[PDB]
Amino acid sequence: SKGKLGEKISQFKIVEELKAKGLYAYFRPIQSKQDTEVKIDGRRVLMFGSNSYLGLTTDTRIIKAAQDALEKYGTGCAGSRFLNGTLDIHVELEEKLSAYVGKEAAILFSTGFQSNLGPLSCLMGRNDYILLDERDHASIIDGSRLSFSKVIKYGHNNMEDLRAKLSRLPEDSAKLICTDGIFSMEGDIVNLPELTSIANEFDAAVMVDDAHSLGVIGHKGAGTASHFGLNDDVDLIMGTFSKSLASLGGFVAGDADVIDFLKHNARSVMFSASMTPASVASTLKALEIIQNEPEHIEKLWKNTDYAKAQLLDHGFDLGATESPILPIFIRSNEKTFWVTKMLQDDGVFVNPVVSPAVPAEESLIRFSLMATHTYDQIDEAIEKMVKVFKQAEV
Amino acid sequence: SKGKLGEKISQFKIVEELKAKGLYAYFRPIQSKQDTEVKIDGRRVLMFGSNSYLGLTTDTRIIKAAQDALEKYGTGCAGSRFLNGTLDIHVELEEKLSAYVGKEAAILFSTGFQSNLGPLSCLMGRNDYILLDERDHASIIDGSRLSFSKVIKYGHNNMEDLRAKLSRLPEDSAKLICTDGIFSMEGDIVNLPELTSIANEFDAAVMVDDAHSLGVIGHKGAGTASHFGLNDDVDLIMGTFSKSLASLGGFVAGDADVIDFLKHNARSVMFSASMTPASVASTLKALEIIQNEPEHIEKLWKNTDYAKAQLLDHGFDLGATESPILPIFIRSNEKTFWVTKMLQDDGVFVNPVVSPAVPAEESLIRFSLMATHTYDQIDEAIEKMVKVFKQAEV
Ligand SMILES: Cc1ncc(COP(=O)(O)O)c(CN[C@](C)(CO)C(=O)O)c1O
Ligand SMILES: Cc1ncc(COP(=O)(O)O)c(CN[C@](C)(CO)C(=O)O)c1O
Repeated sequence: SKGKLGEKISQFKIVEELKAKGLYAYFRPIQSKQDTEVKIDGRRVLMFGSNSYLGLTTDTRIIKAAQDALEKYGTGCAGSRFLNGTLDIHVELEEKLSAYVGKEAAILFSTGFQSNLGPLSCLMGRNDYILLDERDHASIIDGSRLSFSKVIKYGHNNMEDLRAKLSRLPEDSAKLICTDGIFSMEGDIVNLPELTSIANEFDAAVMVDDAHSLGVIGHKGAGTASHFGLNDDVDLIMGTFSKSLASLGGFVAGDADVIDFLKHNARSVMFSASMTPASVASTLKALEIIQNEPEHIEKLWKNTDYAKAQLLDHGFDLGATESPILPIFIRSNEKTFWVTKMLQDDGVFVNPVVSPAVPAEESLIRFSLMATHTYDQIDEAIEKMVKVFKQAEV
Repeated sequence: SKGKLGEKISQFKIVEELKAKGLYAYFRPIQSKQDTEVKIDGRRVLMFGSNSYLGLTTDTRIIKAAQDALEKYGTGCAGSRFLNGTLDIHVELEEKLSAYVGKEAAILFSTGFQSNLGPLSCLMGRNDYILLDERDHASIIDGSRLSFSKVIKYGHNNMEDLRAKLSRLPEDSAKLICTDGIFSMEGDIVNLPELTSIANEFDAAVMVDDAHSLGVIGHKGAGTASHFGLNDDVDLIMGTFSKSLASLGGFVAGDADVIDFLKHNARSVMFSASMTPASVASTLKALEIIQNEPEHIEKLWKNTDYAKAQLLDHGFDLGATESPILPIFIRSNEKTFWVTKMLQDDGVFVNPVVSPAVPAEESLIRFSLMATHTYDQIDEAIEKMVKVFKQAEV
């Protein structure tokens, strides 16, 4: 029955208003492979809104690995890893990821989102505490909500606030600090040295979500702990397969005893179907390529350095990025929507960040680099971004 | 840091004890396609522990559709549907599913698990109520936890308890009842006529999770509402792609205004990468086959009726199944583990159900049928199940 339900959703008018004004640019239907140029409405559009940082979703070798796994293993495992859904290739990928991030063991999940829900839901219990950076990914907030522990947020990369909040807690409780490694909105990196120093002083567990770090920072792309040399001081490395690794799924890597506990207690692995064979094989081959062909991470960083320098030359106001995410401040929700749609209609795809996710005065567009971008594509996008910011009067 | 973390997991000894006794049968590593016979350790094993009810993960046409989508679209969309992750084929699948279950609109999720988290997390808020059957899937419990509403459980298929609990609630609040359609443990069907009668009397929203119903009950497999003719009285039909539909992902289907609210407010669709092209195409082709080739649902039911009658003839104690899930009571955790591993070593895969998921006296094995099973395979499994129950003394 719909009376009260109709009421609950009656106040949500922003999509109706964006569509009526001709500004709506969510769920844009792409007709081609994810690539530096995509087809939308039969038109070619430059993609600067992706998370495919190394451009590997189009690699013929990765496509072939996925097609070969469909031929051997079929379209799906039809159950949880716990029961009838484990393949020899799931276990191969866990071993390969464990070796990559320098940990004893790993457990896969069918999504990155589910990879955060697992450990955050089941390690800390009644009378325990989870400490979250206030800018942590939604999956981390939600995982922590699913725990039976007390969740405390600390100020973004604020080590005094983290120290103070931990200082207030009973000695006779378990603590877990969970942080993004690279934070996707502004593209900044966690202060892992000071966070891990604090963790060690309070005997708190440390988990890092490397969604945006894998294939980007660290030796051969191995992530945020690898970037700082702090493998030893991080208990759990979480990552996802949907960004650099060009696939779908995620993992948590850690000590064999912790991972064994997780794989038998995390509801998001016990009660959800396992990764498709095609996604296991695509992740396996992508991981091989990232490690063996250093040119991908190199070209991503050459594109990042070039685009950041060109943006600052043209006088764009950038956020404090340390990554291939270039946040360009606009500071008006209305202008952010207008700029996004005008760039779309001029053949440039960027991602808006608006209220209520951020204050209006901190609204921005995110311009993300891939290794496969050319300096010419970057120049064409920045040209068009100069023209639209002028027409919009920023 | 690991001190307190080491303590939190120190008491979890059941896996260490199962492995040491040679009884462990979780995460069994399959070396072949999910099929009526699988390869484990180079040995052939009969699969009666699957959710591939129509046996479609091996259909050459579905494999080919998935391989063709990899060729055209690559290995992954590399972002949320909300931003850069929507393909023309996502929208095609939403339209096809909406038509199938007789609803205005649908939104996909990258997992079934995530398809429950979306609506349950974001429709009911502060001062609202979610009513859950006590045997609801873990994904439904967790989705409801992620809401800011008051979650109330009612006795399993207990319509007096549901009526009473709803009667106690303020008139001036929104209510949502969420139920499995087929409940996977005992294989029983929700009393949808009485639940929807109660919902209509209290103006409560109704959501049904058709994970185990799609491709099983309803006209051409269209699910639990279709089974009862109650399309009109169910607000939201949720399903998954990982069972009959031989893939990975899920959906929620409903009125256009509700679905539009969900696709812009559900954290599990806004903040998680979209389904792989290979999984969209495999789901599309599987859905076409289920509707066009009625023989699959027919043979599933012929196998279900044959196996249930053979089991009852041999005097097995079955649960109150109305589905291709045949729950066989053992009523001892120790005997349940022993029976499961002895059947595994004799070439028969079944799924155990033990404490703490159920009371020891209600421990059982689940024996699940696929359309592709033969009467000879069924006879061989039941033969072996007679022998092992004898050796175990049940
Ligand atoms: C009733 C319902 N609802 C939702 C889901 C989640 O779907 P997903 O697996 O993510 O595609 C399951 C998964 N059920 C499985 C995986 C098999 O029954 C389990 O072991 O619990 C389920 O049984
Ligand atoms: C930091 C972190 N952690 C976990 C995830 C979940 O991974 P999954 O997408 O399920 O593979 C995301 C997804 N992030 C995306 C999808 C792209 O940034 C987003 O729009 O929020 C993420 O940014």
